[PDB]
Amino acid sequence: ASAAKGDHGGTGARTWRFLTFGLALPSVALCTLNSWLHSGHRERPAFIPYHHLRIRTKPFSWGDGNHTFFHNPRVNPLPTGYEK
Amino acid sequence: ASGGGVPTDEEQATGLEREVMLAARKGQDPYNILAPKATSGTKEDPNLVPSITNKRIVGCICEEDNSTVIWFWLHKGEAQRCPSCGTHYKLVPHQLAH
Amino acid sequence: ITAKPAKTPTSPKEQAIGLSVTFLSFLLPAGWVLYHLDNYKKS
Amino acid sequence: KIKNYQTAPFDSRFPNQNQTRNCWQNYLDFHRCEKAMTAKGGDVSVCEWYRRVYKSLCPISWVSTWDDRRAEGTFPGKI
Amino acid sequence: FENRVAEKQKLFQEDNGLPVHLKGGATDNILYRVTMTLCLGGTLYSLYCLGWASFPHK
Amino acid sequence: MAYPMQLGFQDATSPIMEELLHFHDHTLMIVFLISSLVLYIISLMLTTKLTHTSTMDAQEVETIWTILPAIILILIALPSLRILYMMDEINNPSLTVKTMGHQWYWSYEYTDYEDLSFDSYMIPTSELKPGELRLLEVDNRVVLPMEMTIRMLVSSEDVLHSWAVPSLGLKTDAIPGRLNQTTLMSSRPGLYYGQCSEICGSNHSFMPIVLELVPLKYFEKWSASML
Amino acid sequence: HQTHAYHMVNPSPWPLTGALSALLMTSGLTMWFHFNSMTLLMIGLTTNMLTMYQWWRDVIRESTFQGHHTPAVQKGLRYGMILFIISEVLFFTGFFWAFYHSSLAPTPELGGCWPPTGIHPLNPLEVPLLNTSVLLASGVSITWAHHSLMEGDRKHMLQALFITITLGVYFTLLQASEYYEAPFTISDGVYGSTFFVATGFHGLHVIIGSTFLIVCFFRQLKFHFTSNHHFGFEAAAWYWHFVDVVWLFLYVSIYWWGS
Amino acid sequence: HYEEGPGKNIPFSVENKWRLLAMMTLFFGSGFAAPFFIVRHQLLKK
Amino acid sequence: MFINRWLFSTNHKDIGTLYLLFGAWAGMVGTALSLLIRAELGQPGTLLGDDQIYNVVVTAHAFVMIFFMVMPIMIGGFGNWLVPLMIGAPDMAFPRMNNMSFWLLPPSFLLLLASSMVEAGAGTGWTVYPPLAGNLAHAGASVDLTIFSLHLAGVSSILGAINFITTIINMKPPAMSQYQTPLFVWSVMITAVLLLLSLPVLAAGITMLLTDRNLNTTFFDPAGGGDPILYQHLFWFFGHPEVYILILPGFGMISHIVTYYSGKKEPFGYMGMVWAMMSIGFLGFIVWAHHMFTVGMDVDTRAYFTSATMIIAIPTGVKVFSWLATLHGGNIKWSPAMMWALGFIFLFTVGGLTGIVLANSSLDIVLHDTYYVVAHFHYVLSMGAVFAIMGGFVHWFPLFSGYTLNDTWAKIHFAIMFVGVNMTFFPQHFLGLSGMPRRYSDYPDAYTMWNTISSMGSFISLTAVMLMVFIIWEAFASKREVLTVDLTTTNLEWLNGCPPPYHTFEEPTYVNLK
Ligand SMILES: CCCCCCCCCCCCCCCCCC(=O)OCC(COC(=O)CCCCCCCCCCCCCCCCC)OC(=O)CCCCCCCCCCCCCCCCC
Ligand SMILES: CCCCCCCCCCCCCCCCCC(=O)OCC(COC(=O)CCCCCCCCCCCCCCCCC)OC(=O)CCCCCCCCCCCCCCCCC
Ligand code: HEA
Ligand code: HEA
Ligand SMILES: CCCCC/C=C\C/C=C/C/C=C/C/C=C\CCCC(=O)O[C@H](COC(=O)CCCCCCCCCCCCCCCCC)COP(=O)(O)OCCN
Ligand SMILES: CCCCCC/C=C\CCCCCCCCCC(=O)O[C@H](COC(=O)CCCCCCCCCCCCCCC)COP(=O)(O)OC[C@@H](O)CO
Ligand SMILES: CCCCCC/C=C\CCCCCCCCCC(=O)O[C@H](COC(=O)CCCCCCCCCCCCCCC)COP(=O)(O)OC[C@@H](O)CO
Ligand SMILES: CCCCCC/C=C\CCCCCCCCCC(=O)O[C@H](COC(=O)CCCCCCCCCCCCCCC)COP(=O)(O)OC[C@@H](O)CO
Ligand SMILES: CCCCCC/C=C\CCCCCCCCCC(=O)O[C@H](COC(=O)CCCCCCCCCCCCCCC)COP(=O)(O)OC[C@@H](O)CO
Ligand SMILES: CCCCCCCCCCO[C@@H]1O[C@H](CO)[C@@H](O[C@H]2O[C@H](CO)[C@@H](O)[C@H](O)[C@H]2O)[C@H](O)[C@H]1O
Ligand SMILES: CCCCCCCCCCO[C@@H]1O[C@H](CO)[C@@H](O[C@H]2O[C@H](CO)[C@@H](O)[C@H](O)[C@H]2O)[C@H](O)[C@H]1O
Ligand SMILES: CCCCCCCCCCO[C@@H]1O[C@H](CO)[C@@H](O[C@H]2O[C@H](CO)[C@@H](O)[C@H](O)[C@H]2O)[C@H](O)[C@H]1O
Ligand SMILES: C[C@H](CCC(=O)O)[C@H]1CC[C@H]2[C@@H]3[C@H](O)C[C@@H]4C[C@H](O)CC[C@]4(C)[C@H]3C[C@H](O)[C@]12C
Ligand code: CUA
Ligand SMILES: [Cu+2]
Ligand SMILES: [Mg+2]
Ligand code: NA
Ligand SMILES: [O-]
Ligand SMILES: [Zn+2]
Repeated sequence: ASAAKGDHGGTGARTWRFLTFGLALPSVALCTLNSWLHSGHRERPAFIPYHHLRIRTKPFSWGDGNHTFFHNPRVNPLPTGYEK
Repeated sequence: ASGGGVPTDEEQATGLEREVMLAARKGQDPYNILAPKATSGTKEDPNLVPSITNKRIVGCICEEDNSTVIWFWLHKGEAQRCPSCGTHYKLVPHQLAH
Repeated sequence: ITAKPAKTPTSPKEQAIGLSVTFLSFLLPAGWVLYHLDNYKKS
Repeated sequence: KIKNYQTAPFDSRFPNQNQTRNCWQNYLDFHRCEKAMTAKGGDVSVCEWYRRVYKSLCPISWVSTWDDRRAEGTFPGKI
Repeated sequence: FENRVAEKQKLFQEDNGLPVHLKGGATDNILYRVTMTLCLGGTLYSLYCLGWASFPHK
Repeated sequence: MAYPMQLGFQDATSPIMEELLHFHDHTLMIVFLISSLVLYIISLMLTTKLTHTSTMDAQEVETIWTILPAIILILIALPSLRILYMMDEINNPSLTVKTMGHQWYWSYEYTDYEDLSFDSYMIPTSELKPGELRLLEVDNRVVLPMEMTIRMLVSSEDVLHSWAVPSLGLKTDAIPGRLNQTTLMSSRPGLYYGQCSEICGSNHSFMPIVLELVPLKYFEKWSASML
Repeated sequence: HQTHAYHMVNPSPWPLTGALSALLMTSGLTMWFHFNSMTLLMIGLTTNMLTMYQWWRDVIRESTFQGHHTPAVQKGLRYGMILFIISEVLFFTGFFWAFYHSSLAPTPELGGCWPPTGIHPLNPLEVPLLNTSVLLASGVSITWAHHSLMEGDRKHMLQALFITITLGVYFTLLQASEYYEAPFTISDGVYGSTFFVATGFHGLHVIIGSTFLIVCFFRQLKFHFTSNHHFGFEAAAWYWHFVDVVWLFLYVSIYWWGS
Repeated sequence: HYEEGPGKNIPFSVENKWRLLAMMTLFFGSGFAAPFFIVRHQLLKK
Repeated sequence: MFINRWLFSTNHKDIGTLYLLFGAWAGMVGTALSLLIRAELGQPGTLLGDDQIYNVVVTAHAFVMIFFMVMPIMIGGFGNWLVPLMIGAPDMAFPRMNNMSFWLLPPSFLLLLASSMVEAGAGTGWTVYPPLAGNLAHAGASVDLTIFSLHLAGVSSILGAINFITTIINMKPPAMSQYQTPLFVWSVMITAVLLLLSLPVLAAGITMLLTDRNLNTTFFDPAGGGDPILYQHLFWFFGHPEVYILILPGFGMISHIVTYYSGKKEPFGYMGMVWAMMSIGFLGFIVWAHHMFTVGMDVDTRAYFTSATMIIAIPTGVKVFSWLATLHGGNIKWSPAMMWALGFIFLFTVGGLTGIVLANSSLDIVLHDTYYVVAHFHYVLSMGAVFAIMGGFVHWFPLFSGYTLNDTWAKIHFAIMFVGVNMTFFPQHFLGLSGMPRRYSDYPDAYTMWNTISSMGSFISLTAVMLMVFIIWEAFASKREVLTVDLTTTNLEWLNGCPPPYHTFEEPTYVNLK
């Protein structure tokens, strides 16, 4: 494997708390930093009204029928393009 | 360390779970969790079939690995025989009442 | 199988009534719709 | 050879009952060839075979939809 | 907090013939009656909605 | 086409359909034999007062019961898979024709040389000419050269359809966004009929297929006349 | 008086209220999609929540309070929960099948490529990698909670279970934020379809599993569990590992291999 | 407790064979009639 | 008490009764739909309307017969009544969940009836293929109501499946191995495993159809890169297992009926019968694309699905030959139940063999989407599944009710049914070979004779159905109470009397290990 420590034959709970605080939460803390670094707003790409995207075969059952449920105006163009 | 704080079954098991746990401690099987072991099943050494009434259904697996089970009401009184293999069964009624 | 004699015997006449009523419960409603199909068409 | 052209020959790249990719590839090949020739001043006539093969295999409404999307700038294949 | 399971065991084992879903007391009866009223009323409303959707309009 | 009181397949128009008739005769003989053997054994089990109700050992008979059916399946699979791989073998078609399914008519495209296409609709019953076939005739038949390997390409512009001609052994689904290929070869001139074979809505029953198989020179002049 | 160990259940209204909940929710979705109204649907969701609450309350009454869960009854519940998880695996399998079908044979409308023309997939090394670390960490903490329970340690069971729930909530909030930030939608062809429906069903299962763990947390606060008898905790752990493994398959398939 | 024995382990009465005939008539007859009345309903729309 | 007993049940027997009542009502709806089909086809021309009204009737017919008649009667009805009695168990593992499986069905059936009453119905076929089933070719609520109907029926059977598998694994007497349970119990367990694994994939597919119809997904829409054929794969991954789900409990009942009326203590080759049902269950998961031989699949795929499909003949034949070997040497009682079982063995065999013809991808090009397929599946369903149901019903009616049928009336009912089903379906082979398509309201003139005869057959079957209701009435009207049943030593379900008490096996059987 890409692993390598060595069986820690102590109390079950004690070992699993050791892995929780010594390996698992540190990994989460590290991935949290890698993500609060690479998370700056990136430039939205040129709108192209591709016919395989922005599908509308029936109006959505909320709003004006033309906005997706988690519509983000900054990065989700309508079939006719970006809002403003 | 465990600071404890978790109940045990000994402390908190109740109702039928508790009755099953305490009977098992005394090696008793009032709730029929285990398969009874056959006697030789002669008229001298019949299989002894406990019941809380005056009759109980017996299934006889006449030979090991028989797929067919032979089923019959065993009545209080003289030993009865399996209609297929002739093995002897005798009812022993009691009550669970306490 | 063995059984007791009927507690409430159903005579041939009573059977003719049960059979007749059973068949009419299936035939009359479907018959009515199918007879009037042509009437339904205009509407 | 385009004198003698009867229809699109068997192509071992597309040996099965579904010929969708045969039609698509020859359409792409024709318009790529044609872009490349008019961009190097050269002669489109060399692209002719891809034209004959896609015309033979492709439904008229597929060709016509794809032609419309190339003009609109919404054609999704790389030419 | 303190272990009050023995008290709950005594309440739910009381020999009062009540089914488990009502054996907690009056609040069980109320939550039951609200659940059944919403289900039976909702079901009547669903049947109305079918009737309505079964015929043309505009 | 089918004739009144027909029991079996339409007469074969193609060498593939002939192969299927012979393979069907073989499979049908096995079906008749097994079904009649089962019916006979039932009658044999039920026509004796002799009894044997004690436990019966099953090991010997279960060998017979698995090996004989296994061999029979092999005797069906062998010719079955021969025909399957025969149907799939490389021909060089002389011609490619496309058909597009629609609600509820077929269109045909012959685009090897010129831009030839047309729609093919059922003749309404009130418009049949005397002796014409109810639900089967079209306004524009699928004219094709006889004794030639034709590549047919099948698709749809709406819902599923399926393009069938039983006497040629042909049935190819018509799926929007997909281009399915089959090969057609008629041994004979004539009129060969089929019907839409995938449920496609209101007029599924009313969008038939008529092939008109004629010598190449008649096909060439018809084509030129249809531009 | 029975002399077997199995549970004869009191006659219950919850099967009927649950069945009618399903009628109101389905006819409700129909009214929402076609007749522009949320009213049937809200009633259905309400009766469904009431049904589940009263049903699982009664299972706690039967077991913790009345003692009906003999080892034989417990072994049955083990089978039931394993068979339930198997049916959920096969459900997800259909969505994986759809994803692999669409992505291994991309059609001309897509550009004959995966990802399709015009799709900018998420970086699998950013929030998707964080989400992986979060659910894997939650599998470690729930194993800690399990071992603390068996060893009779109330406080460490509660800490480990709280940490597990917190990681579940964190995954849910990360995924909601990714949904908002994603420059593709559910209407972005088969890429959006497979992405949002597969990860969306996974997300619902995270919320369900998180809810089950919160139920176990409050039952543990009230001393329901013994060091030897805690099937609801075990069922919730199995379900949670299920949710973790489905995530790993989604991460490898959709986020990584399909990028 | 609940009624036991023939005619009692069912959610309908068999106490009177003519009332039972009526009930079975409405039960099975409603099932068989329903498709005819749905065909009618759909022909009478459009 | 009525509401507590019949709406709030936790009793396996009463819930079984509710399933049999539901399935009987559903059977009448299915029968009416079948008669509307054969009325449309009984003479050349148009009776009702175009293919839309006609295929709404065809689609409903299939869903009602499969989901509301066969599965509820066989699994819900016979399963709940018989499985716990046959293993000495006091009830099912999850008696309250059992009640929810039942109560999901009336709402499922309501959704399907709503489907047919709204807009122009779902004229899709029971396969519900897009794009005909999509939001442009089938705009409006009908197909969504169909999908939700199937979701409720799916949840019902998945929870019922968990319940049966758990009951059968966990609740036998401690001495009884799985190799000491009756064949009907095996048939229910295997059926439940198929339902557990197949229904979730159906649920995935129809959910994707729902999202394509309402949330602008394109799983099945080429415009978005989707594929109609993906839907077919997902549907048939469920739909082939579904046909083994429909017959397996019938095979279980037939094993019991043939054993019983042959006066035997046991079926011939018990372990071969268990082996055959497991083999059929496994093989039923690897054959699904035999429903797809005309969609344009590669030749090696066709060769594989041809060969894997045919292999199912081997375990099925072991069962057929083992039934014959069970008759062999019997003291045959020619009961009505036995006549149903003997009709089953022969007519199921004919239906299985036409399936083997269809397994051959090369012939299936010509037979696919014709009345040859219709003939195949009505032989196995309207003769196989239905004959096992009628046999089961006649045999076990006195256990469930405590009352006897009139045997003479039961034999008359069998004879009429036998004539009707054979006259209905046998000529459909000729219509198929000669190329009459499926799902047609009308046919070219040459097909008239066989359609006429087929339609007349269906009216004979109607007469048998109406007579069945009368025969049931006569039994409840007369009240002949059961006294004694033969062979209780090898039919444990009968040993608590007729009907059994509300609570059975409160004290479990005694079975020792020798
Ligand atoms: C009540 C039902 C309605 C009655 C209908 C009866 C039919 C009567 C019609 C006029 C009859 C005249 C000729 C008699 C042959 C009729 C049946 C037959 O041979 O079928 C013909 C074939 C197709 O074969 C042909 O290709 C035609 C062969 C004809 C050759 C004979 C000489 C030519 C004269 C015949 C005229 C046509 C010739 C031109 C055509 C040339 C080639 C097409 O159809 C099929 O494949 C059907 C497939 C069904 C599969 C079921 C398996 C068997 C189950 C029962 C076995 C046990 C018995 C109990 C049985 C228990 C029941 C299951
Ligand atoms: C006290 C307050 C009560 C208030 C509430 C309830 C009212 C109670 C009345 C008064 C209460 C006091 C005591 C009266 C006793 C019975 C009265 C009676 O004869 O009245 C009759 C009762 C009972 O109703 C039924 O059972 C319906 C069937 C009618 C008889 C047919 C006989 C069939 C025999 C042949 C079958 C053979 C198989 C069986 C063989 C096995 C034999 C053991 O009526 C009802 O009150 C129906 C209520 C529903 C209960 C559950 C039925 C299950 C539904 C079946 C599925 C339908 C599918 C549709 C699908 C829907 C799609 C839209
Ligand atoms: C009970 C329901 C049921 C059962 C059990 C079966 C069983 C089988 N079916 Fe059938 N089938 C359907 C219901 C059923 N089917 C339905 C509803 C459809 C249509 C779906 C639709 O489109 O709507 C269908 C469709 C169908 C098709 C698709 C045809 C098409 O649409 O073009 C095929 C193709 O292979 C097929 C094959 C088989 C085979 C090989 C078996 C085998 O299991 C049969 C095996 C049995 C035997 C062979 C008989 C007994 C054996 C012997 C006596 C041994 C000796 C025999 C030999 C050596 C051969 N079936
Ligand atoms: C179990 C399944 C089942 C059963 C029993 C039947 C029974 C019948 N079916 Fe059908 N049929 C289908 C399933 C079934 N069918 C399916 C899946 C299709 C394809 C759908 C599609 O294409 O999309 C179909 C298609 C189909 C067609 C083709 C439609 C077309 O392609 O246009 C026709 C035409 O004749 C037909 C006719 C009949 C007839 C006359 C009966 C008669 O034999 C009916 C006679 C009556 C009964 C058999 C009685 C039933 C009642 C009981 C058994 C309950 C009583 C019980 C107790 C009291 C316990 N059916
Ligand atoms: C971390 C997740 C948070 C919780 C989820 C939040 C909201 C409701 C979601 C429910 C979960 C169900 C999942 C499957 C259904 C549809 C997709 C949902 C996934 C999702 O939420 O996807 C959103 C779309 O939601 C949409 O359409 C709107 C969806 C709402 C309509 C309800 C859908 C009804 C579907 C019925 C399901 C039936 C299945 C039952 C199976 C039973 C088994 C037999 C994505 O947003 P977007 O703006 O397109 O793109 C992002 C651009 N910035
Ligand atoms: C066109 C239509 C054609 C008509 C065909 C008629 C169909 C069926 C005929 C029915 C004949 C029954 C068959 C033989 C007897 C069985 C049923 C019966 O009618 O009554 C029998 C005895 O009559 C007793 O004493 C009870 C005495 C009460 C008499 C009431 C029964 C009426 C007689 C039947 C005639 C029905 C005709 C109706 C026509 C509409 C009861 O069954 P057993 O004989 O005890 O057998 C079973 C034993 O093992 C049980 O221990
Ligand atoms: C009997 C089965 C045994 C073998 C199973 C093996 C599984 C997967 C094999 C996939 C390997 C192929 C990958 C590389 C090559 C591309 C494959 C491909 O292309 O396959 C495509 C998609 O397959 C797909 O998603 C495939 C989708 C998978 C379907 C399998 C169903 C099983 C699901 C249930 C499993 C439950 C397990 C529980 C989980 C723990 C379909 O083919 P097309 O391109 O449309 O061809 C069309 C023509 O143009 C050809 O001329
Ligand atoms: C849009 C709306 C969707 C739904 C919203 C949220 C839904 C659900 C929330 C999550 C589920 C909560 C379940 C709580 C169950 C509590 C009861 C419990 O856990 O009961 C236990 C038994 O387990 C048992 O029944 C085990 C029971 C297992 C329950 C399974 C949970 C999964 C349910 C998910 C629903 C499927 C939806 C899928 C969507 C496609 C009780 O036995 P013990 O624990 O041994 O106690 C006894 C000791 O005290 C003795 O000393
Ligand atoms: C689009 C909309 C469609 C809507 C359809 C939804 C249908 C119905 C909604 C209402 C359901 C909510 C009510 C809660 C049900 C809990 C069932 C449960 O928890 O059942 C348990 C058995 O199943 C077990 O364990 C394990 C099994 C747990 C099952 C939990 C419920 C799942 C519901 C959805 C199923 C999805 C199937 C998976 C694939 C899609 C307990 O068995 P009981 O017999 O009660 O008790 C036995 C006693 O000994 C306990 O003391
Ligand atoms: C998805 C994220 C990863 C989560 C993985 C979850 C795996 C769940 C399987 C549980 O398996 C574990 O194996 C451990 C081996 O490490 C053992 O622990 C303990 O058991 C011994 C005594 O019980 C102690 O002495 C040991 O130190 C200690 O490892 C213990 O049997 C068991 O729980
Ligand atoms: C699919 C299986 C069902 C088909 C077989 C059913 C045969 C049904 C028997 C007849 O049912 C009735 O037929 C009458 C005619 O004989 C109809 O009366 C009609 O005809 C009479 C004479 O024309 C008038 O007196 C009536 O008012 C007029 O309603 C009546 O409505 C209809 O109930
Ligand atoms: C026991 C409890 C269970 C029984 C509860 C029964 C409740 C019945 C409430 C009345 O019904 C409807 O509810 C929606 C409430 O918002 C409205 O839909 C509405 O949808 C659109 C606005 O959102 C409008 O344009 C439509 O005209 C309008 O019908 C509709 O009008 C209103 O009558
Ligand atoms: C109140 C209780 C101590 C007394 C007892 O055991 O009942 C303690 C033990 C474990 C504690 C919990 C755990 O430490 C985990 C959580 C830690 C957070 O910092 C607060 C909430 C949190 C959820 C705690 C609440 C409360 O302080 C708990 C529940
Ligand atoms: Cu076009 Cu059917
Ligand atoms: Cu199949
Ligand atoms: Mg087809
Ligand atoms: Na007609
Ligand atoms: O099949
Ligand atoms: Zn013995």
